[PDB]
Amino acid sequence: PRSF
Amino acid sequence: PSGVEGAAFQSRLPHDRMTSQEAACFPDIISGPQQTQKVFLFIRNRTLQLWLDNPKIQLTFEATLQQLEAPYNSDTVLVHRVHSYLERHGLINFGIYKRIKPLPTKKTGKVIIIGSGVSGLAAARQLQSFGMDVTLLEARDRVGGRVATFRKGNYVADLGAMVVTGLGGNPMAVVSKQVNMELAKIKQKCPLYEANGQAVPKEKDEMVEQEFNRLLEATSYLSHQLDFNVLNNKPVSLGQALEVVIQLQEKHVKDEQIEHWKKIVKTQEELKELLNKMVNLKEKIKELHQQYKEASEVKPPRDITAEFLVKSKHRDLTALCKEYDELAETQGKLEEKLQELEANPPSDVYLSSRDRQILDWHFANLEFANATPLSTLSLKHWDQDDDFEFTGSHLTVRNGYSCVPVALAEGLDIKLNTAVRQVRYTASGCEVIAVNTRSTSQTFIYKCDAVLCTLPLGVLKQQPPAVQFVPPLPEWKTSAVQRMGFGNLNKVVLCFDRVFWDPSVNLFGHVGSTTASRGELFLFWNLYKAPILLALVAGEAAGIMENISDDVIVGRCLAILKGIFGSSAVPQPKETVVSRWRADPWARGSYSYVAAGSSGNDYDLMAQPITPGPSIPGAPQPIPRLFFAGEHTIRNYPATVHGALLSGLREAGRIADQFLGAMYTL
Amino acid sequence: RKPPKGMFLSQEDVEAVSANATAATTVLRQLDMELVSVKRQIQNIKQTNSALKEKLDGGIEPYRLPEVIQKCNARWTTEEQLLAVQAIRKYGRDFQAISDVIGNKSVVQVKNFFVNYRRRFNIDEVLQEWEAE
Repeated sequence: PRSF
Repeated sequence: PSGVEGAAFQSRLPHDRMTSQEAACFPDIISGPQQTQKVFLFIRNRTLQLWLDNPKIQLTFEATLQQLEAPYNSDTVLVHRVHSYLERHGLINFGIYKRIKPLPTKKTGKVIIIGSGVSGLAAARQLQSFGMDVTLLEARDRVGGRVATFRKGNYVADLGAMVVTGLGGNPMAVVSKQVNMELAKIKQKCPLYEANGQAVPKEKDEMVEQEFNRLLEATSYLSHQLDFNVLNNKPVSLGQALEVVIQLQEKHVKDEQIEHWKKIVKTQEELKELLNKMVNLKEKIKELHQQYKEASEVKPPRDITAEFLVKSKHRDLTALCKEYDELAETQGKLEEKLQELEANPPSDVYLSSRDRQILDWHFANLEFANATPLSTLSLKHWDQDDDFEFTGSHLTVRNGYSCVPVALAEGLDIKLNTAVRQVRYTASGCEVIAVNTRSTSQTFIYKCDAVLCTLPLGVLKQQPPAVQFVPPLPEWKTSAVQRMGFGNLNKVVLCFDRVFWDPSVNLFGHVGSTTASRGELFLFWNLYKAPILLALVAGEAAGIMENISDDVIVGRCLAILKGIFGSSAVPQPKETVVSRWRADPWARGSYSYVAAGSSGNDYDLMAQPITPGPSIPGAPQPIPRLFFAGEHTIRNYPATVHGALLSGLREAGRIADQFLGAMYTL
Repeated sequence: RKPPKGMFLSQEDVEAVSANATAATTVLRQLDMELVSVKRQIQNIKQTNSALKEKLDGGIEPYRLPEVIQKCNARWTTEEQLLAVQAIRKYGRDFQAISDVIGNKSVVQVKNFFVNYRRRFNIDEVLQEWEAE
């Protein structure tokens, strides 16, 4: 999981 | 995808193959002729579709067979088997729909559910859907658990989960049609703003971002190509691997510099040797010239030996003068090549101090994603759930995420302010012991056929126990509870009277002075109709900031904000709300991560129900009575709300299969 | 299956930096020191090479001599033969030299002349005693  | 095709994808199901789930309920089919499997698969996908296109009404079996078509609608039993499997396991008629068939007058079985978080609420909703008698026991005065929304006047702001990660195969997609959720796309433009208050130049922004991603792949390479997963008897963490990758890139920069300077000195040496040859030759020319002049002085007429001397000394000087010409030809090229190397020097540093600080913000970003220091993440498995990614852009909830649990909760028997303290489970049933959170002297006893525990991992981790289990949970479950990690992440909600930021920016960074405070207020969100900025505290900062007053934390927030917009632009906030999830006793953390030394296998051990020993020794081994749901039990979709909704749906199905019985496996 | 291009990562390098806690800064101090030492060594040769360049001030322009150009002739003056016997004794077999000396006999004739008067000029002896040097 990670974001933008 | 689209069609009956798309319904499978939008239910996290392979459209063309049968799952391990269905192999279990339909062993005839999967072991049967391949034509029948295709038949089953279509009537799976079509029912799926029928539910998905209108999920505000119950999908009955006989409303289903009507829209079904020949030759599929020929086997009335296979349709009934499929529909019931789907309905049991929460793939259809889950969420908030109008019951076509009304609820059974008389119920069967008794279930106690611990926690009205979304995992508990979804299970509860389904169990009541299935005709069981369910009660939820909630420690807090509200539903939702870690879905928490602040509401004062028109100011609304999630303290807990606030993002839906993409509607592509997301069960919350179904929910959004079913409940009025105002979903707002997240604009991916995010500008960093260093501690001075001046934006990072777009050119530096892009360069460091690609080193970050380059650095991530590098760890993946240490993990999978180099089996760098255990160091000196301890499992390697992601953070460790990032250091060793940064260090090796720092080492390589030194090696390039050394090798380049070493080439210069080798070329200098060549020169130095050339100059000595030239100096000797020039001195050797010297005495020859003198000798020729003396020989030339002897005026003619001369005897041949004297004439030969002239002619001789004249060859030699010409010859050695040819040789000194070839060597100032050779010093020419060496002199220019040395200038070339001096003007082509490799990078002095791998990352500048300003560059390294930007890198932190990407690391705090990642410490925000996994709500934990990168020193705790398992290098080997922290991205084990990478494959199950939802499609579509991420979204936020403008009306607050609470509207979902609050909606799930209607028609349900929730006892609030009811803190469970013991769970007793025996061959013949269970009793749960709870108190009143207001006055703890009051004491309640709840008797039931099964308990569904959705206690947060952080609660289950508490030492000494916040909840006693009688008898104690077996060592395999407690060991998974230790091994697994429960992270922390906190938010600061900032409530002003007028917008003073870029309103077409949802979100903007702040870059930390130090690397130790990289997560401390490193990011701000503007996703609400009202003027509310929301500031994250992640990584190590999260745990620290909980020992620090509200006001000083808003203090450091305002500081940050002044630097980016100017002390004159930013009012004092009307309302301030700072979260403390690790200190919260009903959560004791924000969500879990895959700790170094853990794996996704732990998430599955976390979901195995408990089966007590016999009361009467020699009596037949009993039914399982203690079931687990929640964010930490679903291995493929952990730490999210959708994973918590799915966990509850999975347990309801498993509980129904044991107490109501499965009549779809024949 | 290969590290991202421009990342450097090898079993050898990785073990070296993980041998202890400080093995990282240890490795990177050694490399800082190899730098200064090489950089300081460069200074020396640049200073040492600078001095030599001062000694070669003006090159050899004063000591150069004008070139001689004159059509290769055919006949051997008595004088030219005598130049030859001498250039043989001082030059062994380097015909180009024996050329540059005589000036008008070019090169090919020297090899012929070498055998043509070999009996008369006792070149064998002249050559034998040139090798003796």
